[PDB]
Amino acid sequence: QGVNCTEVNVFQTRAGCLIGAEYVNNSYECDIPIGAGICASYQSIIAYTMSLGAENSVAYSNNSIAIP
Amino acid sequence: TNFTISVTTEILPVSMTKTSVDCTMYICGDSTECSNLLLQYGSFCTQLKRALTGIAVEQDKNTQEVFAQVKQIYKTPPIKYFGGFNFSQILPDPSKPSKRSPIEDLLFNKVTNGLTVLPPLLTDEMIAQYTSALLAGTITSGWTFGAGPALQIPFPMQMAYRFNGIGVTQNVLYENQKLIANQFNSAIGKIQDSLSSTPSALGKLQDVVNHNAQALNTLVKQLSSKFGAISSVLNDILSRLDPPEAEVQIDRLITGRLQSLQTYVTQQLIRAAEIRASANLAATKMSECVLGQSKRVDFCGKGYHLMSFPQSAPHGVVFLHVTYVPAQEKNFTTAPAICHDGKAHFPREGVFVSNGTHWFVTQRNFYEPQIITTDNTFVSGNCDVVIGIVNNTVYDPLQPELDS
Amino acid sequence: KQLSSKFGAISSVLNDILSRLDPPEAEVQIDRLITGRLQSLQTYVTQQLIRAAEIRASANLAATKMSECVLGQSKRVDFCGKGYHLMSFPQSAPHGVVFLHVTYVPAQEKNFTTAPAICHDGKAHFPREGVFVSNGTHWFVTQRNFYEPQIITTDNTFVSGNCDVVIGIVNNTVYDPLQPELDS
Amino acid sequence: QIITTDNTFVSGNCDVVIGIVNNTVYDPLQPELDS
Amino acid sequence: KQLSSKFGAISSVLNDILSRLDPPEAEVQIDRLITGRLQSLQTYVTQQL
Ligand SMILES: *[C@@H]1O[C@H](CO)[C@@H](O[C@@H]2O[C@H](CO)[C@@H](O)[C@H](O)[C@H]2NC(C)=O)[C@H](O)[C@H]1NC(C)=O
Ligand SMILES: *[C@@H]1O[C@H](CO)[C@@H](O[C@@H]2O[C@H](CO)[C@@H](O)[C@H](O)[C@H]2NC(C)=O)[C@H](O)[C@H]1NC(C)=O
Ligand SMILES: *[C@@H]1O[C@H](CO)[C@@H](O[C@@H]2O[C@H](CO)[C@@H](O)[C@H](O)[C@H]2NC(C)=O)[C@H](O)[C@H]1NC(C)=O
Ligand SMILES: *[C@@H]1O[C@H](CO)[C@@H](O)[C@H](O)[C@H]1NC(C)=O
Ligand SMILES: *[C@@H]1O[C@H](CO)[C@@H](O)[C@H](O)[C@H]1NC(C)=O
Ligand SMILES: *[C@@H]1O[C@H](CO)[C@@H](O)[C@H](O)[C@H]1NC(C)=O
Ligand SMILES: *[C@@H]1O[C@H](CO)[C@@H](O)[C@H](O)[C@H]1NC(C)=O
Ligand SMILES: *[C@@H]1O[C@H](CO)[C@@H](O)[C@H](O)[C@H]1NC(C)=O
Repeated sequence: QGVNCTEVNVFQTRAGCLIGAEYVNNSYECDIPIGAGICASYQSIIAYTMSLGAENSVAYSNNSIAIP
Repeated sequence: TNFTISVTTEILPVSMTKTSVDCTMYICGDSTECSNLLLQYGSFCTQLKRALTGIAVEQDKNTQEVFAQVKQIYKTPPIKYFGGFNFSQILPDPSKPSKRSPIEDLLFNKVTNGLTVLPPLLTDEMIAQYTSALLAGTITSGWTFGAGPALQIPFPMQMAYRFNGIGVTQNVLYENQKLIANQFNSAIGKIQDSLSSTPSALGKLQDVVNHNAQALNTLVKQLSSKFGAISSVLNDILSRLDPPEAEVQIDRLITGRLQSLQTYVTQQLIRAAEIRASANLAATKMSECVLGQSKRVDFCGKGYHLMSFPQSAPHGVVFLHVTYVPAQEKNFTTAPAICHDGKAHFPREGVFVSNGTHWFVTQRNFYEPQIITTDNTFVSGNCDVVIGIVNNTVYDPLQPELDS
Repeated sequence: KQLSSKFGAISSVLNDILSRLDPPEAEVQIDRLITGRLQSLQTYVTQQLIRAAEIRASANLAATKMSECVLGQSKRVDFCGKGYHLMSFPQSAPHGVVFLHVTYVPAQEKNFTTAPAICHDGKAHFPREGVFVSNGTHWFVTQRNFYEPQIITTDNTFVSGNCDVVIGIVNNTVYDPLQPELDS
Repeated sequence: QIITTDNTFVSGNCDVVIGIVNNTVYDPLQPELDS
Repeated sequence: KQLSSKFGAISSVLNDILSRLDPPEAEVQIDRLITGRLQSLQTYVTQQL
């Protein structure tokens, strides 16, 4: 917790540093909270940035409508 | 006979700064005699640690449940034309690299041993993205996106629906769309100018940040208290005094520090409970006054509710309520019913309004006089049982329709 | 577990101290044990009171939820279930309650072309409760939450204003049902 | 009230509604067009 | 009601305990007394909050 571990796979976060887990470029949905949006899970134990959700882009037209 | 839209902003705190303490580090630090003596008191550290971790979990849940109300991040279209409505002061600007709105930047610029600070799970960027996604969903999809899939609904269509939802029929907006757009732009400009005009506007967030920091302070300041002992230094008493006397002095110091720590834990628990209640109220307002239209009067803004927009704010949130104030009134003379051919007549949805000579029917919130016609009136009973009736004629289209 | 703590005394067992020590020193031993256990009991009472206040707040919220979602229908969005709320079932739970929200969730959206109003014979037309929806050739009205096309008829459309102040209008005829009725 | 076309709206056909009954409906302007 | 309690001291009166007893033990006795009174005030403030 908040220790720059230069005197003790090592990854550095804003909440401290994590030892024993790697980093993933892509983002998954997490269930274990850490802090500063860097979640960890078990697919070995991997650490990744949080998924904000589905990146759904909706269109818009001042002349159009959608009815279910 | 006229309407003026006023924008009112309210501030509700969401989550305060998580705080974790260490028992041996704050109480003893380095003296092993204090560490040996602390075991005589029993389990008075695990309870405090569990309490502070539960508080941190509750605050993380509080700051998660107020913003993560959608499962899809909605993207604002690159075009910024919605029918004359300038929406530039609250949408994110790509020029600033922090993805910050001018309102968000203005409100962010107006907010300033053994005590570690746990950073929140949600920093400013993800909550800014959440507020941007909710703003996009409420500007391009109406209130439908809070129920199921988002449907492409135009902004004039959704504001006409919101006008129809407060009992005003949709025959008043489209005649003066430029006027209402100019009024909305002027309201946004004046609320942007007056948001930072007074330093007491952002009262609650500044108050809770002040209370917290000072709280930690007072907890730090108790280390320099003698507590009835010779000195307030652990190494000074042990290396100078007779060890039976040092036992009593360290016992008094440790029980005073434990009382101070328990008082701080109780104060933090009370503050966290109040913050949780305020976060529940803010979540109710977020799930009601943003994801839909609320018919509760004086619940979101001073006036009839139309829509509201969320803005990200550190450790809190500020709402931008858009109200409906029908100023510049003008009075007339009325009657509860109209007598015609021995039978009473009643308005379907409006009220019979007379300007002195003739009679008209109009809506309950706007002066739009219409001729009395049998299509929007119904008959019931006779003319005798009803009181306050007047004698007048009613227009019927079949009389000129049949002979033509 | 706080009973086994010595609290700085000779021993945690009270009977051993009371049968082992004279009252000149048993007085201060009893005093230390009494004040330690009293402080522990005060902490326990404070935590119990805070937890009971939390339970009272949660129970008041649940009572409001069952009063506004079981005894009736609540029109506000996303209070009882994710979507349009119809009604709910209460269920008995040990030390709690569990609701069964029945939600109305639309699906299978379809693209359509709309217009705010239709101008006909110099006067614009506005619907009672629907919206003008066109599939490409003709124009129909339908409700806001389901697709049900109907012919443009003068009973569900009213006139207001002229054809100039309204913007985004389209040109289409309006079917008057009285004209073929009077022709028979 | 007498069931008329002013307070009723037509939809669908008489083949799918469960529990529908046989009844004629009053229509307005019926002694009006012939007089 | 808690103001007039002995709190494990010799007496509960300031003038009775600051005159008869010697100051090396009267200081400790009045320290225990004011500690108990401060605990009572903290508890009363807790229920008030
Ligand atoms: C809406 O109004 C705001 C405020 O005037 C406009 O923002 C200005 O944009 C111009 C051009 O980029 C800048 O030179 C100003 O400095 C901006 N002012 C502020 C304080 O934002 C915005 O462009 C307008 N948007 C629309 C849609 O008209
Ligand atoms: C509408 O016209 C009727 C016509 O009868 C009025 O009824 C009469 O009112 C006068 C004055 O109150 C009475 O002296 C008569 O006895 C009433 N006759 C009947 C048959 O009612 C009625 O008052 C008029 N109402 C209004 C508001 O003008
Ligand atoms: C839009 O909907 C209308 C209504 O169904 C369609 O019009 C029908 O077209 C079929 C195809 O020839 C005809 O058999 C029907 O008689 C038409 N209906 C009426 C009431 O005349 C129209 O084709 C649809 N347009 C598109 C592009 O899908
Ligand atoms: C840790 O220390 C090194 C060297 O002092 C520094 O480069 C690095 O930025 C530090 N870590 C963080 C998170 O600041
Ligand atoms: C809205 O209408 C204007 C009319 O000039 C048009 O330029 C703009 O592209 C339209 N936007 C959408 C979303 O259809
Ligand atoms: C209503 O007020 C606005 C400004 O508040 C003004 O421009 C307008 O002329 C007034 N009257 C009408 C009928 O809109
Ligand atoms: C009342 O309104 C009608 C039409 O709106 C008008 O002919 C009449 O002169 C008005 N009467 C007064 C007293 O203004
Ligand atoms: C409707 O049209 C938009 C833009 O043309 C498109 O992005 C969207 O997928 C369409 N919806 C459906 C259901 O085809």
